[PDB]
Amino acid sequence: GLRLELPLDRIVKFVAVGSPLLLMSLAFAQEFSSGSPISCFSPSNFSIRQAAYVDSSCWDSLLHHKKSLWPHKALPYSLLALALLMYLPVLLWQYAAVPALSSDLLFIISELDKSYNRSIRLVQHKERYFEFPLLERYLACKQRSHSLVATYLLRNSLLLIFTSATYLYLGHFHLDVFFQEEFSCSIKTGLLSDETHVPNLITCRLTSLSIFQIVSLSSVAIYTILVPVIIYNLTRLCRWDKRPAFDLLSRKMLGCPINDLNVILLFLRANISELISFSWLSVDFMTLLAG
Repeated sequence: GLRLELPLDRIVKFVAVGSPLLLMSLAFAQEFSSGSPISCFSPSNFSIRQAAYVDSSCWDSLLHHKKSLWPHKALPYSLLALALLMYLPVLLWQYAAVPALSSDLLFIISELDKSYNRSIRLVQHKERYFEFPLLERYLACKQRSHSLVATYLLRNSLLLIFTSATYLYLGHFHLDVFFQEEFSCSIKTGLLSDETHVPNLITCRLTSLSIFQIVSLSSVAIYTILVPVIIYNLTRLCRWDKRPAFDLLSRKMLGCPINDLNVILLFLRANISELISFSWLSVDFMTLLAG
């Protein structure tokens, strides 16, 4: 029943994955309802099937003559790609960091409990500093590594990079097609030319500009909101974490803070409820700890 993810990262992943899916569903469920996502004012003597042909041709082309409006067609697929892009760092953390850290937390929790139990017999009263050789050798070995701190940094770095990519994509493509609801589509380009019945230019109107605007604005707003929490999570480990065995923990509590020790200390602090935290909530001393 161990908890292997910080509470903030859980809600960050949930929001970042869920929101593009919700926006994509809000766009799929409207164009199926309204029918065609584009209308065209065909001439009066175009019967019925020719009007449908004009509609389909202008929707397929999507090129304003008098310049290109391709983002309208590729909205839900581009939104769906964002879901996979957000889900990739979660998969990386799931399949690259949690197996080692799970064992590293279980072992340290068990031996911390054992050390507390051993110190209990000393409480009811110095062969204590050397009494835990494992807690010094193992912790010195892990402090010199750089194994999974890199993955923890790189997950948030990837999330920030993809957020920046979304910013660039939106601000470079969707901005130039705002407030553009109609365009002059043409079909007299290929073999249909040299045929006098069809007019030269046909006006057509997009029927889903509101969905486009709402999706763009909402996505920009939420991915703006989601940046400070990400940078806070990234910068959380930069400052040194401070709250018998805890004395030995504080003994090697110094130096550059970029190790594997900081992440396991953070996960230990976030999982303090597993071990006996009776004395943790009450922040002489031996008399109080006697009970």
